[PDB]
Parts: sequence; structure tokens; C-alpha cells
Amino acid sequence: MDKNELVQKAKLAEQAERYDDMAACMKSVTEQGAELSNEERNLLSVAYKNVVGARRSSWRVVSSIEQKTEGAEKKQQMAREYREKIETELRDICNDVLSLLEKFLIPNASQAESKVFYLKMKGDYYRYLAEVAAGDDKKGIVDQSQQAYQEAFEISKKEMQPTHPIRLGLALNFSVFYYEILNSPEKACSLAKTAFDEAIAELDTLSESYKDSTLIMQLLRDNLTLWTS
Amino acid sequence: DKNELVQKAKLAEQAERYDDMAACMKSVTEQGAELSNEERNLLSVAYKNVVGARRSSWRVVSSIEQKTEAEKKQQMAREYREKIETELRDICNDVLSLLEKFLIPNASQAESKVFYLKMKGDYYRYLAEVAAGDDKKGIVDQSQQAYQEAFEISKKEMQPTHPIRLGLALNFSVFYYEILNSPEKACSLAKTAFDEAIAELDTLSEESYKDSTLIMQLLRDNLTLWTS
Amino acid sequence: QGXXDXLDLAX
Amino acid sequence: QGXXDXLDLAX
Repeated sequence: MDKNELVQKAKLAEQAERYDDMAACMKSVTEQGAELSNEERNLLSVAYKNVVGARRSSWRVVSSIEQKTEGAEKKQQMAREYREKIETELRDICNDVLSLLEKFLIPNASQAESKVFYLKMKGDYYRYLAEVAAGDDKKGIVDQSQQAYQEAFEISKKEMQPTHPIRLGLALNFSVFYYEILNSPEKACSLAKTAFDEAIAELDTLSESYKDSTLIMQLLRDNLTLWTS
Repeated sequence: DKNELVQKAKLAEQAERYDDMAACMKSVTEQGAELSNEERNLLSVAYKNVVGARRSSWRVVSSIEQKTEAEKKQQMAREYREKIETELRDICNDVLSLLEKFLIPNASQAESKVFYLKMKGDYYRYLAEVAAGDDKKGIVDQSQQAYQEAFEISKKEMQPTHPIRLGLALNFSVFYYEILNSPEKACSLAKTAFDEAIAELDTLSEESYKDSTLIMQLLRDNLTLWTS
Repeated sequence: QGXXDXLDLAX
Repeated sequence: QGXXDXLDLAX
């Protein structure tokens, strides 16, 4: 249909809380090939966040069950086959997103803010795939995650102010990637510390978009508190 | 194997995959034996979640449609409403036929029979909310009939404080208010259920004090709200 | 809740 | 939960 109808359909699906519709709509808006405005970008991001978060949350519950069972092998095999089905639904969702990123969003993005956003998004979606990868495949999924956050990180150092929510959000996600996926808590802490400190200094760089920057800085410092004790 | 399927339904519940959980209990039901009450509980939990998601979505979208000043934006909403309704009709027809072929005819205890009768009134009532003008009166009657039957059994075989009998009187009185639009009938049904249960608080088990009294409060809440 | 929820009470 | 949600922050 028309790129407008599609967007309108999405905001309906979103109102209905039908997030798989919403992601189908926004996927096809993106496949039309034109650079996505902020409103479209955001609608895309919302839809897939809900669609994947459900699977992730489902995966966390079932995997922790398959692990906390040590009685009957029958129950444990049932739980494994279910964790497997879910992982499958999950690889699929990420792989769609990762390809929408490669084919359309990253190469069409004309402004650094938006480049940074979609690189971050690529880092997040490889992160997800990594939590669920095997011993063989995994060293390499992790690396694709790191390369993307790294690239996002460098553009945002060169091109955005240290208080921009998208820059801070990247720092927050990249630091959690260091702590939790790569086990480098030294790297995690300094990245988060640095980011907090740079935002603190150029504090006059704030604006109507501050409550958000300071909430994000609060979350970065919270991680520091938690990770050092 | 039933045990295998129930274990699956239980996993699906932990994971909040209610569609999965409903498919399992569908099958368990279709095996043809009378369901335990743990199974009756799982069947109900799953269809309540699956049908309720659509029923809430239908509301959001239907009230955007009939709150529209733009003919093309509204043809969209109309098309979506009806795609959601057909999802909803499928789910209700599934349940209704599970109720017709297995659950009601296999129910060997009154408490169980009354629960499944209530469920059939409750699933027809959902279909009545979403019914064209032409089929509506007929569906409304199916709903009314299942509740009346449940009501006549419960009066005869259950204590006025039984949570299932209370819940039935709650849902039937609402049906009279919102669907049949007989507030006078809604009110007497709910008043008398409430009174008969106060009049016999002796017949309350240590087990279900809280659950009965809670439902009695919801019955009263509707009284006060339907009175004003 | 638990025993109230699967009782599927009218809204 | 609008501008923060979109941002898909780490858990």
C-alpha cells in the first residue's frame, strides 16, 4: 500500500497493542527504500523492541527452568525443546532487523545522530543473538556486536554533544556490553565513568531535551555504583 | 500423552505464551477424558488471556473508528477492527465447540457443570458484543440460555456462598445490564445472590472465606454503581 | 490473582 | 515511558 497508509496502520497496531502487526507494517515501510524520518525510525524501533523483548523474556524463563531441573530427564528434555523453539523465533526476529539495518537504514542514514542510532541498534541485536549463541558460533557474533558499537561510539565522539541522549544511551548499552557479554569490567566502568564525566562538564550543552539526558546519566552512575560496590 | 501436554501448557504459562498454552489444553481436552480441576484451571487461564487480548484490542480500535470526524483513515480502522473480530470469532468458536463436544457433556459434578455452562454464556456474550445486527438476537439467546441453565443447577446443588455460584451470578447480572439492557433484572439478580449469601455465612469454609467475600463485594459494587 | 482470575469474572 | 523506551536501554 501507500507509505502513508502503512505508517497509519502501524500507529493503529501500536494503539491496539498488536506489536507483530506493527513490526510487519514498519518492515515493509522500510523496504520501500527511502530514508526513514524520525517518526518512522521511532515507530520501527518501538515495534521490534516489543516483539523481541517478549521472546527474550520468554527465553530467560524457560532457560532458567531447564537449568534448575535435575530430577527427571524427561522434563528437562521438554524444556530444552521449548527453549529451542523460542531461540528460533528469536534468531529470526533479530536476523530480519539486522538485515533491514544492512540493506536500508545504515546506508540511507544522512545525519550522524541517525547513523549512531542504527549502529547502536545493530550492536544491540548482535548482543541479543550472542546471549543465545553456541560455543562455536559465539566468539564471532560477539565481535560483530563490538565492531558496531565501536563504530557508533566513534561517530558520536566526533559528531554529537556529550549530553545527547542517543550518545549517552550508546555509552550505557556499550558499557553493559563490556560488563555482561565480554566480561571486561575494567573497560565497562571506565567507559561509563568517562561518559558521565564528559556530560557533567559540558552541562551547558543541554536544552526541551534534558530530563532525558539526566535520567540517562543517573542510569549510567547506577551501573557504576553496582559494579564497583 | 496427557501428562506431557499439561507439562507443556505449564511451561507455556510460565513463559506467558498463552497461544502455545491454549493449543496444549485444546489437545488435552480433545483426548476425551473429564478434565481434572488443575486442567480445567489451565484451559481457563489460557483462553482468558488469548481471547482477552483481542477483546481489549477490539475496544481500542473500535472506539477510534466511532470517534472519527476523514473517510480514508476510517476505512482503515474499519478494516482492522474486522480483521481483529475474525480472530476473536475464531477463538470463541474454538472454545464454544470444546464446550459443546467435551467439557459440558463430560462434566460429572454439578460444580463442574455449572462452571462450563457459565463459560459458554461468557463466550457467547463475547460474540454478542461483536455481532452484526442480523445474528445478534440469536447469539444473545444462546448466551442467555447457558447462564440460565447454570443458574438453575447452582441454585439446586451449591451453597449460596460457593465462589462458582457467586461468580455466575456476577457475570449473569452483568449480561442482563450490558447486553440485554435490563437493569431492573440485573439488579434483582445481584441483590438476591448477595442476600442469600449473607444469610448463610455459616456455610463458609476456612479455605474460601476470602474468595467468597471478595466476590460478594464485587456484586455489591455493581449494585451501588447501578443504583447511583 | 489466582482463583479469582480463572473464574473469569465480568468486567 | 516514551523517549526512553524507544532508546532501548540495556537491562
